Amino acid sequence: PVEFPKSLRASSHSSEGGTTKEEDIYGYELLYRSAFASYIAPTGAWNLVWFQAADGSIKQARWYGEWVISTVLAPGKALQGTPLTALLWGPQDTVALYYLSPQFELQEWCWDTKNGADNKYDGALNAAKVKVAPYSKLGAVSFGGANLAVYYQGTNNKLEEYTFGGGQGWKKGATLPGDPLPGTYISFVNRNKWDANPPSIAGYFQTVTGSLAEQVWETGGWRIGQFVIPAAPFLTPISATVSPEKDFPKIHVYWLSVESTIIESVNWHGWKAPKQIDNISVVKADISATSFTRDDGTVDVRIYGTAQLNVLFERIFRYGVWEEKIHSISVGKEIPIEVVGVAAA
Amino acid sequence: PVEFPKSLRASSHSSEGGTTKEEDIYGYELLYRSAFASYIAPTGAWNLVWFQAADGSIKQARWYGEWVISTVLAPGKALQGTPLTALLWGPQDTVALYYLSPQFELQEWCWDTKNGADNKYDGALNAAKVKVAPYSKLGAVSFGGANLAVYYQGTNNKLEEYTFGGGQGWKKGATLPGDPLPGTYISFVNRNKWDANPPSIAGYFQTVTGSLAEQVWETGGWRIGQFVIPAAPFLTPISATVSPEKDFPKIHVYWLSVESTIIESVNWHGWKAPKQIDNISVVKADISATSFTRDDGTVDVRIYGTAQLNVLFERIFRYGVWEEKIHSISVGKEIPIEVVGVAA
Repeated sequence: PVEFPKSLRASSHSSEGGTTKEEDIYGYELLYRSAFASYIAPTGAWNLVWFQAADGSIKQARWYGEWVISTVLAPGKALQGTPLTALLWGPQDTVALYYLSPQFELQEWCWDTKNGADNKYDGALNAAKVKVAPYSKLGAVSFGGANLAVYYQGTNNKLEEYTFGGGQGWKKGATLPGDPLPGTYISFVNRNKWDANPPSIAGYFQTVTGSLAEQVWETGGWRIGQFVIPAAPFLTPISATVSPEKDFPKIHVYWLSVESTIIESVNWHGWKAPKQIDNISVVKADISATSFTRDDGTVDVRIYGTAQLNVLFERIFRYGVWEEKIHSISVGKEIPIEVVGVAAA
Repeated sequence: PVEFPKSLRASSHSSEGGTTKEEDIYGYELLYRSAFASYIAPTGAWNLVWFQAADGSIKQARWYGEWVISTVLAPGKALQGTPLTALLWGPQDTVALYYLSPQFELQEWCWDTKNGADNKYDGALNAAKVKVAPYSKLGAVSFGGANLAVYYQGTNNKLEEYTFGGGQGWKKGATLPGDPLPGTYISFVNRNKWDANPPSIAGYFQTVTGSLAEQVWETGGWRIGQFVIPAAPFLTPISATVSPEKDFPKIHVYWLSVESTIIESVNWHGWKAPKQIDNISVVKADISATSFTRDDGTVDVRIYGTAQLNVLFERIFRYGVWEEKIHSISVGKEIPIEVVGVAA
């Protein structure tokens, strides 16, 4: 069997007090510690998840009644272990998938999805040849009205912005304030794309002291936000998603504890205390959260990432509760492996 | 600060019962969870360590009185996160460093090191364009003064061999027995390297059940050896090294516990019980062990790998003791970070 810390739970069928003896799955055609990007329809009618297969290609899991796997980028397009971030924008409902080339340059893959047309093409960002820090993660937002911004880590480890729109094409944007941890995970969100207010953007990252910090863009520029987590695990995964709950924006920020359990912090008329959504240890690797508002004004959440041993999990927050059954989405060949909980010497 | 499990020790200066409050180093120009290959001179006079930088280049740490860092392969040559394995062989003390291309093909970098000559070139193995499983690790041994063998995982997840020598060039070798874990770490060693033909070769790997197993080559074929660890962490790093102690081969096999502490099992007139060499948690990532025999017939060991938070450590087994101070070898810019032990 494989050994696992007996005080940790490896899956939803682990014993209440920790792992004793169980069976878990190794999906070995999923890149170990793959990056993930995700987008659920505003109605919740379909899901999109992107990940990296073991052979380096970028693949897509699409849910519409059931999950269907396809390949969007052939091997050689993306860095082995590339970060991934995605958005949907524009007149033709264009999916934009951002990744890194093997030469650590920003890349963009586009897919218009309006009226069932499958037009897929490289975005203009590729031509800008933006070199980033080799360990840079990626975030991205649209501000509506053909404006985009990609967020990344520059070679001096500052968070950097690249903007698109206003008839300009892609241009270097601001250098964001703060002191980001080299290789920090990042996640940027549009705080209120639903209302008719001025745009408000927020980003979340880890600083050189290990704390979690927040970028806020309002009324003309970036400044350090009020969200502060004094201590977090080294290079913890970070993912944020926003949807309106009861007609007010609800920010969800997710990262991992020292047990590699997912911690949630919610902002809805103020920040709530961080709380663990479940006590199951995931693989310490990229997670991706997405959300939508139901007709009754409550916000569903989906979180994707890597669960033991190496499977793509889906965590479901639906009607105010995290559901106890955690699905896995098969992306290739799998083997089951016996797992035993083992204590310290 | 960054949070760390308080029941684990992150460094040699951690509290005896675990991490409380301490400062540790982040070397962010070392690829996070870099692969490592290593070689100490048979006399112990100098050391060679290879690793991958954050920018994807393959770099070299050379110790001769002090550590000196250089670049041996430019960015773009190696897969990001490539495995690494090395040997020294031949009349001209040639280093052969094996790695994967960005297209998951076996690659070889060569460096003659006899009489202070700096002759460096791509090896002929590159021309064979051997496609491997994308998560394959690498091992390699030389026997008989002019034979090489490279070990890797094929796309069907069997352990495979590619051979060089006998005036043949690089040829497909044996397919090894057993059911290797996909992406298993591997480490192959020559049991008695003084041109003993036929050779005796041993390899160590993790099976599809999570157990650790042993590959054995003797006249007549590869076979599954007697070394068995029934349970090990998923995709645990594995490294082996052999040197003669008191005129008999001493096999050292290293892997990680669930706490990411290094476990040692020695074969010297039979296998000894596995034992933890120290209780400091390393980063769960590739480790590389190398060894040499001293004048008094005892075997020194050096282990290289990633320590908290991201530094290249050197563990030293010298004159029968693992030394308490664990060095780190700086490979680029670093930042200090406060670390606090946390329970839940």
